[PDB]
Amino acid sequence: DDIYKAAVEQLTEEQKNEFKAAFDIFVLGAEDGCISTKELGKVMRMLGQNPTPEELQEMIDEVDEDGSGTVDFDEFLVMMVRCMKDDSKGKSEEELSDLFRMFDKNADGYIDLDELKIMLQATGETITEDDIEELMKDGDKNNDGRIDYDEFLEFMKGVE
Amino acid sequence: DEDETTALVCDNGSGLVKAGFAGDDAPRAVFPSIVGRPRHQGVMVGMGQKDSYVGDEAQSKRGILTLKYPIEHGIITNWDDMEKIWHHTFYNELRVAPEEHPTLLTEAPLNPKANREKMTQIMFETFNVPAMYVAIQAVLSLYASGRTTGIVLDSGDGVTHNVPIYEGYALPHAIMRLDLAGRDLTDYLMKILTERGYSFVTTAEREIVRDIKEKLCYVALDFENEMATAASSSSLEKSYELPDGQVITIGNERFRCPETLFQPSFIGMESAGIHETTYNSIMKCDIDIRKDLYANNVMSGGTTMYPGIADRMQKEITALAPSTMKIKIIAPPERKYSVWIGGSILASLSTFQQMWITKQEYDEAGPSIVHRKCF
Amino acid sequence: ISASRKLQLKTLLLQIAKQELEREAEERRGEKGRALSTRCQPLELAGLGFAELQDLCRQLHARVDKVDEERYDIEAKVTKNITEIADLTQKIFDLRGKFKRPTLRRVRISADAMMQALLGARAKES
Amino acid sequence: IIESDLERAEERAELSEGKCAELEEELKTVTNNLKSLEAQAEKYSQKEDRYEEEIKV
Amino acid sequence: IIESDLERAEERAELSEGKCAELEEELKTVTNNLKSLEAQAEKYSQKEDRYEEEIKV
Amino acid sequence: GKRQTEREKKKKILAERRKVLAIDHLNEDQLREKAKELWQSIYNLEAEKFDLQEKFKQQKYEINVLRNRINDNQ
Ligand SMILES: Nc1ncnc2c1ncn2[C@@H]1O[C@H](COP(=O)(O)OP(=O)(O)O)[C@@H](O)[C@H]1O
Ligand SMILES: [Ca+2]
Ligand SMILES: [Ca+2]
Ligand SMILES: [Ca+2]
Ligand SMILES: [Mg+2]
Repeated sequence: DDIYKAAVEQLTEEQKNEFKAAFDIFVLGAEDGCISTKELGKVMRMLGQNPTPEELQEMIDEVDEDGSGTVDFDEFLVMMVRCMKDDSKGKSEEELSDLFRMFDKNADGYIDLDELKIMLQATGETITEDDIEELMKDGDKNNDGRIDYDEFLEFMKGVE
Repeated sequence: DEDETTALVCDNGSGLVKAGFAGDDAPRAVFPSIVGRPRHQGVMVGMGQKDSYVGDEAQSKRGILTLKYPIEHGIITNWDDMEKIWHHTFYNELRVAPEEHPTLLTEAPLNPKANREKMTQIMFETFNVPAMYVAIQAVLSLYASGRTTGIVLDSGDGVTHNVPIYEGYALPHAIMRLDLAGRDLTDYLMKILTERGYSFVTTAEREIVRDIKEKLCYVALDFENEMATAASSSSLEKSYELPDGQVITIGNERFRCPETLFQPSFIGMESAGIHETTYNSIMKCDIDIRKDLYANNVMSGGTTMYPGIADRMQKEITALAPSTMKIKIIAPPERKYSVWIGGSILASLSTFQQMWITKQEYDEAGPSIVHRKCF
Repeated sequence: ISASRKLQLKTLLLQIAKQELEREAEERRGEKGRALSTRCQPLELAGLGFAELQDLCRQLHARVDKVDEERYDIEAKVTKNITEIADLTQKIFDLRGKFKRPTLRRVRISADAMMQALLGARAKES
Repeated sequence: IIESDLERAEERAELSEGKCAELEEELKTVTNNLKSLEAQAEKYSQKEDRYEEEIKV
Repeated sequence: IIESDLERAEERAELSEGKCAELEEELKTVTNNLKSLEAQAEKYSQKEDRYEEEIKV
Repeated sequence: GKRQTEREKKKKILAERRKVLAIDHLNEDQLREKAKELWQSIYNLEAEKFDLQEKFKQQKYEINVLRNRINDNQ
């Protein structure tokens, strides 16, 4: 969703207008005003490829932000921009160890919230408290107050 | 993890290695003495390239790894397994280096000189250890027993040692070792179970039946009478449930397995049973102290965890010796770890801290001179 | 907040991470230079005689052997450490595997071909 | 949802069965030890009675 | 089918829990009797040793 | 017995790098430049050693890190 929404916001206005037009084309005559498994499969047939039902479910689950089981415009942009794989080309294991070490400056084996916050402060961008909390949750899985190396590895999916 | 500069007590007993820091009452790292070796060659990618498993890592996988015993009858067969088990105990469980604290090892009585020189050399040259010391198991067991008189019977896995100590006096001339123990009992149970009908010829099953013996097998109070009453079995035969699920049914064989100790003729050896050998050892001692040896006999070794050994010993000794005196046999609780426990209480004395052997004197003297210094 | 902001923060983290790594590399180079200057000091050949140069060369050879001995000990330590690191890393991989095998969905059809096939001539910016 | 519930119930049953087997092995060992102690105590009792009689004699 | 499997797993878990609890009560009872018998045997052995000392004297 | 030979090989590996030096066929001036090449060898050696040291430190952190992982997924 991270790279997806980033690419979405990177779209231009004319592109988003074409996306809205294509959405109206896909939901043309629909009954829920959104693209569900039925409408997505209909579009896939209209194209040529055939999609597995479980695959259609898993895809709609990888684009929704609401919880409707259907694809709306806000999710149409994600479903129409996810093509480029932004989170590919994972950094080398040595580079990952370097990342963990420099995030664990005091040499302890854990990236406490203080290190993450000072890092966000150092980056220079205006860090919002909500951003801090969301990143802290994304890293620290068990919510013990620190990001270990396994939780840090988990922090690298959707990141590049 | 450790804030006290004290020797690491590592009892490398045959069948079970028991390692722990001095001052503790029980070993923390207890694992069998086995080395599992990758049998086949895999084209798979990603698995550990480690070419030598050890301890619980080998116990968890006994179907793929061919199992080799690092000790046989007492004589060390392979030294690579020795280096493996110490390096593992040092850098996988204890999480401490030997370069910061001494190490009080325990060796079996009447062992080869090559074994002692080899272990000492691996502990001085290869590993940087400030000081080493070899100790006999019987003395430490008598320490843990809390006495100074008696004959210690240490039955390990492949060797059995009878060591008489009266009024705190070792008798190096009377110590007689006999290679009858848990492995020959496992072999006897295996061949008699093959006679029963369930035939196996692999080591993993051998370890499984060894565990089954440790759990169920006991000593009989009257062999022939139990044979007669078990001919028509009812409660005498038990149905055990294998950890895999196969329903095994074992009857009299249990209390006939350790009986091989009392009748070595079953394995076609002219050696005498453990009780008769101990009795002969008592005659080899002087008469004056024989009564005290009768009244203070102590037992050691994991093999003594079977129920019914004390009573069998009492009846056999009473049948062999006169029945006029008093012959009480004492077995301290948790005798198996007692040896190790002794090590702990032996490493806390300052005098013992003065009886260690540092690197420099050993290097100039050489290993053989070190053998003379100890004894 | 949005997810794009989090991605921007993460990429900024990565670049500030790389700059930090470069700074640490430069500091390590400087520390190596200083340690070299402290340990191995230059020679003083001005005023040495024939036999004196011979004795100096013998002493330099002895120092050569002493340093190689130290380096060999440190290299044996480094090899033991490499072995231990490999063992521990593989054990951790075996532990953490379980059910965490990922993939990038293949039904995500490339936008360029999809955009052409849906629009025709209208697709110019995408 | 039902598969998660099944997995949790299965793990619970496995843990319970393991603990139960450990308790059973302990029970057998303790029962054999108690039987041995009762037999030996009876022998000591009869022996002490015999020795009291011998003291009187 | 998975619901049937969940029901079976729950039944087995209940059975194992009940058996483990019964075994825990039995273990407590047997340990109580065990320590009582150990005390009795120690007393018997002490009295026998006293009688032996008297016999020798 | 092979382990004793292993320790002997450790000393033998230190022994192999050292070779006999000849100061009889050299003159006054050449010896000086030759002393300098010995000196550079020294320099070189310590450098690699230093590297190892730094790597050792790094490697130790790795170990620590690794330990934490087994203490978080057990
Ligand atoms: N809990 C146990 N119950 C029965 N037998 C055991 C037990 N533990 C070990 N043994 C037996 O003891 C032998 C190993 O004894 P060992 O560990 O050498 O004793 P020690 O450490 O006192 O020298 C093996 O043959 C094994 O079958
Ligand atoms: Ca939706
Ligand atoms: Ca930290
Ligand atoms: Ca955490
Ligand atoms: Mg023993």
